[PDB]
Amino acid sequence: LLRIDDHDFSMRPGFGGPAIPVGVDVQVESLDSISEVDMDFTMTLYLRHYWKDERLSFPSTNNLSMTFDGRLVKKIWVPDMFFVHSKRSFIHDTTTDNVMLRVQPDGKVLYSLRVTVTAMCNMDFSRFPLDTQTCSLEIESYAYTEDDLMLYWKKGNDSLKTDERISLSQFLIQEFHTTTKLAFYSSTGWYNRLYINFTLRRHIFFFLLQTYFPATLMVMLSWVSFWIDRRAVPARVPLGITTVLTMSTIITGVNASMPRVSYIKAVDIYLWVSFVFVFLSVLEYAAVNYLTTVQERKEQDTHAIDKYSRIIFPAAYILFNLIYWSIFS
Amino acid sequence: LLRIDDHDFSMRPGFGGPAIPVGVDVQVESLDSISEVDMDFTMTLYLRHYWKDERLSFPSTNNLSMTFDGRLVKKIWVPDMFFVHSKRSFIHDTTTDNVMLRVQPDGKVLYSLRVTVTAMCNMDFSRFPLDTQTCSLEIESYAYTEDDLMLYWKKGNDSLKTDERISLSQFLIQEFHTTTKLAFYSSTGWYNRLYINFTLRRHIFFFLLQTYFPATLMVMLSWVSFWIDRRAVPARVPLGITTVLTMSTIITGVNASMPRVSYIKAVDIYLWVSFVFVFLSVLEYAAVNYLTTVQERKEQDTHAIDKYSRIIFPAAYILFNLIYWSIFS
Amino acid sequence: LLRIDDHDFSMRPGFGGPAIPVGVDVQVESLDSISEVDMDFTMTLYLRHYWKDERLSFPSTNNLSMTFDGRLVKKIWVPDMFFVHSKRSFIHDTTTDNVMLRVQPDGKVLYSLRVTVTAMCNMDFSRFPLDTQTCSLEIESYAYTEDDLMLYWKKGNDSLKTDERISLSQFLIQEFHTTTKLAFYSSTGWYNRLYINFTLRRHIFFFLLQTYFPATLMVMLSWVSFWIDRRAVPARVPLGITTVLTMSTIITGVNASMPRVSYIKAVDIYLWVSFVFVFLSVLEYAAVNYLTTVQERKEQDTHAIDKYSRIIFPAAYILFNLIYWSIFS
Amino acid sequence: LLRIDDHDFSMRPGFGGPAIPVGVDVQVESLDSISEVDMDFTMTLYLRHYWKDERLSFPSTNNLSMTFDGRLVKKIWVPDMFFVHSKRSFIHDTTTDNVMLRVQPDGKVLYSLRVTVTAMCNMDFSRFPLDTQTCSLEIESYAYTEDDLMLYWKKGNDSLKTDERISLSQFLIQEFHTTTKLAFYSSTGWYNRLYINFTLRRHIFFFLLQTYFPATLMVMLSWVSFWIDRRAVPARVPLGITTVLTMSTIITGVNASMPRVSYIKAVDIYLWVSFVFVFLSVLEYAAVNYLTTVQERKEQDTHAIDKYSRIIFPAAYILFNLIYWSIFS
Amino acid sequence: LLRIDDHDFSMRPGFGGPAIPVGVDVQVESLDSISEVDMDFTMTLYLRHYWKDERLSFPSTNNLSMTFDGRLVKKIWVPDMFFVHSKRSFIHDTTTDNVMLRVQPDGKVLYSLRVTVTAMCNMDFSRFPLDTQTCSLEIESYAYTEDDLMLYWKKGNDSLKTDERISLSQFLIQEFHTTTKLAFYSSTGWYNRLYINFTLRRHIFFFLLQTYFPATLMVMLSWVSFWIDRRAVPARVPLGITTVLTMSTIITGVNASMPRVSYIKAVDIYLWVSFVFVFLSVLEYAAVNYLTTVQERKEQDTHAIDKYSRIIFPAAYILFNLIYWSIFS
Ligand SMILES: CCCCCCCCCC
Ligand SMILES: CCCCCCCCCC
Ligand SMILES: CCCCCCCCCC
Ligand SMILES: CCCCCCCCCC
Ligand SMILES: CCCCCCCCCC
Ligand SMILES: CCCCCCCC
Ligand SMILES: CCCCCCCC
Ligand SMILES: CCCCCCCC
Ligand SMILES: CCCCCCCC
Ligand SMILES: CCCCCCCC
Ligand SMILES: CCCCCCCC
Ligand SMILES: CCCCCCCC
Ligand SMILES: CCCCCCCC
Ligand SMILES: CCCCCCCC
Ligand SMILES: CCCCCCCC
Ligand SMILES: NC[C@@H](O)CC(=O)O
Ligand SMILES: NC[C@@H](O)CC(=O)O
Ligand SMILES: NC[C@@H](O)CC(=O)O
Ligand SMILES: NC[C@@H](O)CC(=O)O
Ligand SMILES: NC[C@@H](O)CC(=O)O
Ligand SMILES: CCCCCC
Ligand SMILES: CCCCCC
Ligand SMILES: CCCCCC
Ligand SMILES: CCCCCC
Ligand SMILES: CCCCCC
Ligand SMILES: CCCCCC
Ligand SMILES: CCCCCC
Ligand SMILES: CCCCCC
Ligand SMILES: CCCCCC
Ligand SMILES: CCCCCC
Ligand SMILES: [Cl-]
Ligand SMILES: [Cl-]
Repeated sequence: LLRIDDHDFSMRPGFGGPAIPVGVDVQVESLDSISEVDMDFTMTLYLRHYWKDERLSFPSTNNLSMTFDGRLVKKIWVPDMFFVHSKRSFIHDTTTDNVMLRVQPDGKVLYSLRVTVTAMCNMDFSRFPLDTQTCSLEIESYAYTEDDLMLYWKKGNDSLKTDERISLSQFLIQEFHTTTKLAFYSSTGWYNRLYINFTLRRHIFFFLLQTYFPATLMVMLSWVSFWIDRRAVPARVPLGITTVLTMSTIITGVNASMPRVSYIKAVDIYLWVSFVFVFLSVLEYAAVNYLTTVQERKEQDTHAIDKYSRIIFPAAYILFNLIYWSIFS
Repeated sequence: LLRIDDHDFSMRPGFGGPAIPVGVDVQVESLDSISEVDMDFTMTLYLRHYWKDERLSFPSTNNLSMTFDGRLVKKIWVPDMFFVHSKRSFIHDTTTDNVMLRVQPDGKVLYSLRVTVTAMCNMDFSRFPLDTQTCSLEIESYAYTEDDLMLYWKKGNDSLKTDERISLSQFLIQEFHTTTKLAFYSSTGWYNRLYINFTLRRHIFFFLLQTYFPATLMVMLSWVSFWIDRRAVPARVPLGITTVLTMSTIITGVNASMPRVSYIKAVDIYLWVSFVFVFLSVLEYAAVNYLTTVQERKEQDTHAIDKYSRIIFPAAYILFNLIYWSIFS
Repeated sequence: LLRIDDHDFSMRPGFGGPAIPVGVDVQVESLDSISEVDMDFTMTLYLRHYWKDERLSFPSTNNLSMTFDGRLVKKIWVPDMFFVHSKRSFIHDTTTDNVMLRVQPDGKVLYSLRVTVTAMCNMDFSRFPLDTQTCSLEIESYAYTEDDLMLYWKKGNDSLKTDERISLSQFLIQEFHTTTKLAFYSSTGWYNRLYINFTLRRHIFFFLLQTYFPATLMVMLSWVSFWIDRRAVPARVPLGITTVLTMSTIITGVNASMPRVSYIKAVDIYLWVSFVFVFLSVLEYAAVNYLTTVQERKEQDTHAIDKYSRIIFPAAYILFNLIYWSIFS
Repeated sequence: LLRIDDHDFSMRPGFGGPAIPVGVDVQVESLDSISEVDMDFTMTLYLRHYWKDERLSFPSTNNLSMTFDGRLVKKIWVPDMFFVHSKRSFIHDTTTDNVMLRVQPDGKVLYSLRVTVTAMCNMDFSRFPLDTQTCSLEIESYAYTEDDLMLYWKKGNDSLKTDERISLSQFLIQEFHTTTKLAFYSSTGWYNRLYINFTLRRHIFFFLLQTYFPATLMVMLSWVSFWIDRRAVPARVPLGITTVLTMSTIITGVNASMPRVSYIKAVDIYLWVSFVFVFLSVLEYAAVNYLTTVQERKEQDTHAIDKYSRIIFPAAYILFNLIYWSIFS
Repeated sequence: LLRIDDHDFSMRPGFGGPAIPVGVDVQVESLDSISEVDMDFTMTLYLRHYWKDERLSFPSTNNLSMTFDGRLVKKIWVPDMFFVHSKRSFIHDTTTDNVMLRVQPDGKVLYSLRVTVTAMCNMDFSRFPLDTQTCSLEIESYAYTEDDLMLYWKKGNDSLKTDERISLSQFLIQEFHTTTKLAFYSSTGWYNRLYINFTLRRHIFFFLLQTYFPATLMVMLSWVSFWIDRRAVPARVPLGITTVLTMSTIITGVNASMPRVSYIKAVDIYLWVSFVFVFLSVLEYAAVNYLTTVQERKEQDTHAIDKYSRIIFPAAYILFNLIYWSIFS
């Protein structure tokens, strides 16, 4: 039906003349995973192309579109899109190549394929884990400059659809939209580039329950010492030491999961402030013990330091929490 | 025998006319693995197709079906099924492609292949680990709409068989069955979709023995303090502190295995209630020590608080367990 | 030499007539790994096929066998064996495909290839780690029923050889042998199936030294308490608590390595019995302390409980060990 | 257009005569990851080739360059570059091969491709983590010696461009530049080799906060003992022991992450010196207890050892830190 | 130039007559990694072949060798070497297949390729980590017996070269050399086999510092108890218990890294002897406490046991170390 043997498909339509326009639209099937250690995400989508080539015209009386097997895609000419700044990708091939080709009697062509991509995304963790991130996926032609191929969104802002099933267990997904920009390479020229943009927001419940509550409970345990007879030395000393030693484990367990950045995160501040709060309660009792021994040496109830600590330590911690949650909201 | 050189197999049977019907049936060989962190499962199965094409007719006197090598599959026309919402898949190829082709003298065709698939499954962990999940595998044609191809289960509900060897170490598998539904894509049209459905139920014995028993034993250890002379301060203080510090480790060891969901699970409730039960026994003795020191200061047996705690703490824990196992059964 | 252009190799020898017999023999090169979490093993072997096809006859005066390059395998007809219930496999291809083809002047053919397979194996862990497992590898034709192809072991029981280098660090390997059985699929018919069977036995030394000895040592540490003055409360209390808290870690470290089965293993019994032995020694001293305080209240040496515990606890543990190693031998 | 059927492209241009010159230039897209355990890095780049072949001449009036599909690359002759000392690499192929071919009417050719490489890099950890590393990527022709192919940087030092987005979370990247050298293989001859060089510098903030601070805090905790009444034996003994036991965990947690080198690293020195500082404070109190018991035996305030330790231990640690940070800056 | 269309390259040179000799030589580029858990190593090398075939003769006046593209390798005949007892391998293919072909006017051929291999190696850990291992890589023809192909090292012992960059962070590499042996398969015949042999020696510094020193320090901590007043029960009891409990962690941390062998390693002996040394110091004080209580009961300084332990325990440990390092050197 299609006159495939007649023509040299190594050359584009309009070869030697003005640029060929090619339109694009997209449907996202899933957003698959995200990594902070590697700074990347994975996405699966359907991608579609539109153009006209009169070498693929055929006669009919119905003026309708026809579908063809799919093994003809490797005989005709086809555009050459690639994903910019991507780590890896593939096209699906079970039970056969997931490819579709439809042609109109005047030579208009529709071409579609299903693909999975993993792409680069630079992340900022200064407000972690109360953070927000923004991402994009880039599309461009490899071989043809804007003097030979013209690339655009087919229907404007309506060119992007999203599956209603899309979900991530740790993030809220929002603000899908599309943009365009021109790009330059020194050795080869100017190119059109298409963008798909979106925003992510992290859920905090896991981190409350797994980090912020136990640190608070250790701080509250250290306060119990102020309520115990100053004469019970082998009770008051280990009570403080054990809380110091636990707070160290919590600090280690948090930071072992993240990338080794060169700046402080919002969770680090909270944990290290709680550490100094616990550390100071040990020096307090050391002072009380020394001053009591001096009194014994002079001579040979509740001490004022205990009496004041019972008020001062909790008030200070409450002030710190008010400030912190005013800053990070 | 088969006139393969005579015809253009880029076009379907009945091209330009009414839709071709294609029937399907399936046998599941194994259900291979399941992930909560990734929310997916893996399955291996045999998949079969049935249709008629008169371009593949041949003469004989016996009216019987014949089997052909398998290298002819890439010369003739073949339907184009794909698995919807799937992460990855392949066809087996040792010692050769695991493919079968049988043809009748009137052009009826039987086509079979062996495949492994990994597929998406959304999971709810609010009753974990006493939870039940339901899953499905989706089948659809990539290129042809319901105006060109008609897809149906060959024998109705009898179209699905299951291997007697199928098993999972952590789940009971039940309720295999098949359904159909129509699907719409904005840019390309209407399609028939086939479903395979099943249900999973988790075994709880591992979690009893590995989580619920040790937390109970820590709670029962904290009660021993009420039976010890109030004068033995360096004994009664560490006995409580060490149980608090162990309960924290159990809490951490559980949640380090699961996805970071934004809601509380049924096991979290039990562990955090046990934590507060243990935490309170430390404040109890702090109160007894303070009140004894006040009595000493005034002046200068078993305390009522101990006497009452010996009854109140165990009764409250038993009430809590009755309620909990009434709710989660 | 071979008349390859003359014939249609899409059709088997004797197409349209009685079944073709095909003989098989095997040499195992290595048994590569085993997984309890995944319930599978990996094997590498050489696999050989024997049949006659008169379309491959050629003239000679010597009546001897000749070897051919190997690129002819994709032109002639070849049998279609696959491994049943397998997870994955491949054929080796460095520096070229590891394939061999030899032909006799009357058309007798010998065909060989090297392959690696990973296969399913259901395992029972009720006597773990003193357990024994049995495994098998299954071989069958994909497309041809017993009416068209007949599959058998070439030399009877002599058809299976094993490399003298085969070894596993954790198991003793024994009892290699071969069997045959007929198989039925509802939609497609009856098939011949060949089996390779073997047995595995686990070495226990690692588990003695890494699990059973330290649990025993914790139990023996708990007994030291009975030998210490009942007046040293802050010594006798932590001595018991610390052993409870260590035994919990041993229990956790064992079960974190295995699949989450729904039944008790032989190592679980030992560890949980040792746990209760240690748990009881804490209640013992609690009783002694309470009864001493009652005597003080009445009034205002070694206690009989200590005196009896010094005999009763070790005797009971020794009785338990005699029974256990009588049952699991 | 191009006379591809006319010529034998198994032979290079100028076959049997002087060497063909081939020029190269490069743009780096990303530096992807680095491993100390494996001693390697990963890089993604665009690579370009320039040469003339008169068998690819064609007539035109415009004297301009033309772009061709890309399926012609496997028909014509093309240079054979490989990456020396590399572990693995691939060329990107979605949605098609990422390859470009441009030709001028006189037969000048431009050839480009996108690739990812993982390459060997020998590392020195004697000043870890205050260390600096230098790396390079090597390029060479596989089959042709300098008598048949001549390989050079196209534009001198201007032949290397770098993407402005390039970043690593743990390193500062600096000093990109290019060099050339001749290489010899005994069996096959002399070859031209091109180099791409760069330098890396590690950020230290993570290691301060995660290793050096907690070790210092343990040392400062051990000093508190000198301020406590020498009569409180069950307080002063555990205070020292627990710090020894914590310092061991820090030492283990650091070295579990790195390769098992045969020499001491700069972080090892700090940690083991802090260990001996803590170890000595236990022997100190042992001495005080023994000497006090001797005084009791003779007979039957603050001891001079405590009085002097309160000054000597901190001064010594401060001297050690001054020296250390003078050496490692 | 080469008459490729004239001949049947499915047949070897001298087909039907005496065996063809094929010579080999090798250059090792890198030794990439080693695993004790899997018992294997990985190697990358260049491999070369030499033979004569008069079907590849061509006329010239210069009598020199010529290089050809590399796409002709799949048209001519080529030998069929494979690596015996190997787990996996591949040939490098970026930017093209890393293959070289050179031919002389009389039909002498040189063939080269670059490859990476992973190979089996049986290891003995009875003297671990002071152990020495020996390894080899095996080379053989798949399809042709010694009656049809003759395989030998081209230049004798000079056939093996090694890159000066080769290094491993944990081993000293020594004693590279080559051997030959004949091999028999029951079903198929006799074959020539080539060997590459080498030796490895482990560096011990990591294990000194990470295992042997801390165990010694725990033993020395247990001795401090003998220097403390026998009346300080809550000090002397935990001092011993905590060292027992730490030594258990060291024992576990070592053996969690290695394969689960059925025999004792040299490091196990040291650690378990140190364990009993620490265990005995607890029974010592238990005895002293009991005997003191008996003296109190009779009645109603330093004990001889302490006095003797202060000499006996260290002397015994020093004797043990002398013997151990005399045996394992
Ligand atoms: C880490 C040094 C701690 C010193 C404590 C001094 C207390 C003095 C009380 C007057
Ligand atoms: C965490 C603060 C604990 C305060 C305990 C107060 C006890 C008062 C007893 C009357
Ligand atoms: C967990 C509850 C423990 C109760 C101990 C009671 C001892 C009574 C001795 C007569
Ligand atoms: C590890 C041996 C410790 C010995 C301490 C001796 C102290 C003597 C004080 C005079
Ligand atoms: C594990 C049993 C320990 C028994 C200690 C007995 C000491 C007796 C001293 C005479
Ligand atoms: C102690 C944790 C407090 C968490 C407050 C969160 C406010 C949104
Ligand atoms: C940008 C630094 C914020 C630090 C705030 C500290 C709140 C107590
Ligand atoms: C302490 C755990 C109790 C578990 C009860 C389970 C009831 C089915
Ligand atoms: C849906 C919340 C259930 C909480 C029940 C608490 C049982 C003590
Ligand atoms: C305490 C462990 C005893 C192990 C006995 C094993 C008997 C074969
Ligand atoms: C099948 C259960 C065996 C339990 C034996 C217990 C031995 C003390
Ligand atoms: C206690 C850590 C001190 C770190 C000093 C770093 C100086 C650049
Ligand atoms: C090259 C060894 C440096 C050691 C310096 C020690 C500083 C206290
Ligand atoms: C305490 C460890 C001693 C190590 C001695 C090593 C002798 C080569
Ligand atoms: C082969 C056993 C060696 C054991 C030596 C023990 C040294 C104290
Ligand atoms: N469109 C991408 C190309 O320009 C990359 C390159 O070859 O420089
Ligand atoms: N049947 C799936 C296709 O419609 C996907 C698409 O190209 O939109
Ligand atoms: N021999 C295996 C086949 O029968 C599988 C199937 O297609 O049912
Ligand atoms: N240019 C690399 C080649 O020389 C490798 C080899 O075959 O020796
Ligand atoms: N040279 C290896 C072959 O003999 C393997 C086999 O087919 O037996
Ligand atoms: C940005 C610095 C914050 C530090 C608070 C301790
Ligand atoms: C004390 C916690 C209050 C924080 C409110 C955001
Ligand atoms: C759904 C909330 C339950 C919380 C019980 C503490
Ligand atoms: C106290 C446990 C009983 C729960 C019964 C389901
Ligand atoms: C099979 C049950 C055994 C349980 C022993 C405690
Ligand atoms: C007490 C251990 C003896 C067990 C013998 C099998
Ligand atoms: C290079 C040796 C340094 C050791 C310092 C303790
Ligand atoms: C005591 C820390 C000072 C180090 C300055 C580099
Ligand atoms: C080979 C046995 C050695 C055991 C030493 C305790
Ligand atoms: C006490 C350690 C000496 C060992 C010498 C090899
Ligand atoms: Cl005490
Ligand atoms: Cl204590």
